[PDB]
This record gives sequence, C-alpha cells and structure tokens, in this order.
Amino acid sequence: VKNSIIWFRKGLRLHDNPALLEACKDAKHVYPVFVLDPHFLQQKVSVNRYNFLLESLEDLQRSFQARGSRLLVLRGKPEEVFPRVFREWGVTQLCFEHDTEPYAKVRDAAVRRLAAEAGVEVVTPISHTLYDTDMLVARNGGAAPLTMQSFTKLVDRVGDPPAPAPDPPAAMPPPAEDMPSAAPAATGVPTWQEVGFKEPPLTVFKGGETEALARLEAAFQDPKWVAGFQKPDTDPSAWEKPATTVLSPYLKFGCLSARLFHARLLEVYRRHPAHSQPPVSLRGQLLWREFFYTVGSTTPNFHRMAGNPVCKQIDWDDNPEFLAAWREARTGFPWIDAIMTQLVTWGWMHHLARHSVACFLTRGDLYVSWERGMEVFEEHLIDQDHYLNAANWMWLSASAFFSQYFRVYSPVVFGKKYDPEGRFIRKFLPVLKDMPAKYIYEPWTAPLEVQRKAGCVVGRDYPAPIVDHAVASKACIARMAAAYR
Ligand SMILES: Cc1cc2nc3c(=O)[nH]c(=O)nc-3n(C[C@H](O)[C@H](O)[C@H](O)COP(=O)(O)OP(=O)(O)OC[C@H]3O[C@@H](n4cnc5c(N)ncnc54)[C@H](O)[C@@H]3O)c2cc1C
Ligand SMILES: [Cl-]
Repeated sequence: VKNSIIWFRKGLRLHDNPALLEACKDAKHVYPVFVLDPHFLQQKVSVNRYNFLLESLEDLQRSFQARGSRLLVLRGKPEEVFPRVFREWGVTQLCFEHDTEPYAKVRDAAVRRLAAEAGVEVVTPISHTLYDTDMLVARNGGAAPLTMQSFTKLVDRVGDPPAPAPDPPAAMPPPAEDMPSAAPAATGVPTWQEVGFKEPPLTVFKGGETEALARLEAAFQDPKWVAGFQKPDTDPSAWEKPATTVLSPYLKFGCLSARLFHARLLEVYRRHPAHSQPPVSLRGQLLWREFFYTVGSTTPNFHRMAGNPVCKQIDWDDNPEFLAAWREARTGFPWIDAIMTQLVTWGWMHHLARHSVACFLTRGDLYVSWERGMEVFEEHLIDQDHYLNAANWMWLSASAFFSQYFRVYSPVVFGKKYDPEGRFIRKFLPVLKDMPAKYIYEPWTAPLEVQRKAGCVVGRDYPAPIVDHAVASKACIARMAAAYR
C-alpha cells in the first residue's frame, strides 16, 4: 500500500498544491506534516510574523478536518524526525513544494538522502514561483537576467506560467490511528503564548489560506482598478484602506498561490485591452518577485555585501546611535517615525513607505549599511522574504539594480504630497495628534506656544531631528559619488 507524507514548509494552502495532489493519489494514508522547532527563540522574530504563521497552520487544520484528515505539527528538526516517522508510518512517498532559499537547499538535500535510505520516493513540484526559476536561467543562455526589462522579455518568450493545480478531493486518506508520533497532544498547533512570546501580537492582518482568498476576491471586486493598476502612482499614506493588495504575507508563506493570482489577472486583462503593462501593472508586481527570486537563487551571498558579485562595496558607516534612533522610531522626522511604528505594530507598510525609511537609513541621510536595516525588517515584517528583502534593500541603497544616487527622498516633503493634514502621522504617532498640520512634518519649527497648546514639546514629548536633511543628504551624495568611481 501507499503511505505518503505531504510536508508543509511554505505553500500553506490546499488550492494549487500539486505536492498534495500527488501525495493523495492511490494512497491509503496521508500524513500532512509541519515541523516546528521549539527552540527558535533561544538563538529576531517578532510575534506578529510568528503568530501569522500559527494562524495559517490553524487554517490548514480546519481545512484538513473538514476533509476527514488532520494536520500534524511535529516538534524537532526535520533530519531527526523524518527517519523515525518513515518507519513508524510505513512511508513510501514524501512530497513537498520546492524551495530555493539557501537554508532550504541544505535542509532538503539532507532529507532527500534520508528518504533514499528508507526507500521513500521524493516528489518536489514547483509552485511557490510562477515558473521553474532554473528553466528561465537555462533559456536565457545559462545566466540570470540582471534587468527587469530583459527579464520581462524572457518570460514573454517562455509564455504564460502553468495553470493552477485543481482542488484536492473532498475526502482525504486520513492518518493511521494509534501511531505514537501522530498523537494529538504532541501534534497540535500551539498558541503564541506557548512558544514563549510574552507580548501579544498587534497586527491587523490575519494569517491563513481562507483570509488570503477572501482578500484576493476583494481586490478583484473592481476589475477596472485591477486593470489600470500602476504601482508608482499609489498612496503610501492610506492605512484604513491600503492602496495595494496587501497580499505579500500570504504569498510569502504560500497561503495564496502566485499562479492563481496570475491566472485571475489574465482573465481581467482579456476583457480590458487598455490594461497596464509591466513593470507597473499588477502582473508586473508578481514579475518583480519572480525577477528577484531568479537572480537571488543563482547569486552567492546574495544577502550580504561582501562576497556578493552583484552588490557594490560601499563604505557604510558604523553608527549604532543612528541605527538605534531609526530602529526605535526616534529620528525626529514624524513621517519616518510613523512608518517605523507601522513596521513594528502592523508588520507591513506600503512600498513607497519602505522607500522612505530605507533611503533615509542608507544613501539618503544616515549612511548606515543596508544589511543593518535588512536585519530590522527581517524581524518585524510579516511578509519577510529572504530574496525580496535583500534585493530591495540593495536597490534602495543604490548597491545593486539601482544606480541613481542623486534621487534622494525628502523625509519632510515626500508624505506631505499625499497627506497634507498628516492623518497617517496622527494615527501611528498619537503624541502629535493635536499639532497643526502646518508643523506636523516639521514639529521643531512650531513656536513653543503651538507646541504647548498641542501637548507636544520637542525634546520633551517628541524628539528633535537627529540630522539636518540638507546637510546629511549632500554629504551622503558626495560619498556615494566617490564610491561609484
Ligand atoms: C526595503 C524593502 C524591503 C522589502 N522587503 C520585502 C519583503 O521582505 N517581502 C516582500 O514580499 N516584499 C518586500 N518588499 C517589496 C514590496 O515593498 C512589497 O512586496 C509590497 O509592499 C507588498 O505589498 P502588496 O502585497 O500590497 O503589493 P502589490 O503592489 O499588491 O503587489 C503584489 C505582489 O507582488 C509582489 N511584489 C510587489 N512589489 C514587489 C517588489 N518591489 N519586489 C518584489 N515583489 C514585489 C509581492 O509578492 C506582492 O504581494 C520590500 C521593498 C523594499 C523597498
Ligand atoms: Cl522627495
């Protein structure tokens, strides 16, 4: 008989899951497995992202229970648990979605060896990305395209990405009963209190496949909005109704299929011939993801500056004070501190909001290394993605993909264009709520009487600016020019 394990790492969904469909074929028992390490905090992970994962696991559990099955959350490391459950469960096949991150390739190779020793067939279909990333490299002549323009050309020669896989059957082969490693008390989904977090999560975005599909349909409720979407023209100050999809946390964990997103986009584009085109279209946004996945997976030390062949080596300063002020949202620039507060409380900010705080920390004002800011984003972002995080920080720091170091965002003027009254600032910085909109982006310029009648004295209730933007930006621009020479 066939006994299979479907191993969830990413791809936390039932729809468009060719690994799950293969595991359930001609099977007498299927074991849906996630592997949880109960010491991940004894080694930089916010409760926001971790609880989002836990809610995604709880959604998978309800989905498997509705099909007569059960999600098994095994505690330990994969290389120490799988050889045991291989023999205990009489496993003949192991299925999981392919993953191209550096740690995944080391982990998965070791598990592939352990499965060969136990006589277990390993099936690893591709469904986290739109295409086989290695296939794109081979059709490009053995090299990853290094520009978005050439990447869009390659994927248009390849053609449309594969269609999403069909839905799994309404009933699934259940786990075998009375297997000691599948006992309910040891295979259940823990709470954020049980993994060790003391402070509660504060994000407003719930995890799970069910929420991801609900948010997918809400975005496609207005097909004219989807067809005319232009990413650079969207508002970074909208928080009640964000200006983009906020599907990034669901695409990172795999709660939403990228190929289903793409298939729904083409359906809209067929009936709107004046739809936006890459790179600014909504399809273009999925291609930025596909672009950074393809270059990143084929570039050594992609997440670092030293030893990275695509990243320029810049003489980044080591100022712990500036990084701490940026990290703790006490820079004195309300637009900057508001976005950094949204990072810690929501775990998500608009793309142009991330532009403002990343340029400020790096080539714009403080000249701190992009690796130090990427470490801050990696902790708090609920959509933290290894390749997308590193590639965009190199872009914003003008270390790779981007070279125009004379374009420096003003931490004062940028948000005023979208939000003159400062509604975004007042929401996340309540200390500056009664400050007149004339000084809300520059509170240090308000007369003391205004600061006192607003309950916000600079230096007492809200910090003074750590730098003068006019002085800091010119110096950073001059040092960036010497580097590019
Ligand atoms: C410094 C910095 C760090 C970033 N780190 C991350 C990260 O860790 N994880 C992450 O998902 N994105 C990251 N981004 C990219 C981008 O800002 C987010 O993908 C976007 O804000 C997500 O919002 P959305 O889902 O509403 O996007 P939409 O505009 O609705 O786009 C749809 C999807 O396309 C993809 N996408 C959109 N923009 C980009 C982009 N610039 N690069 C790559 N893929 C993109 C995402 O999967 C996104 O969900 C980063 C950008 C910057 C400037
Ligand atoms: Cl600007």
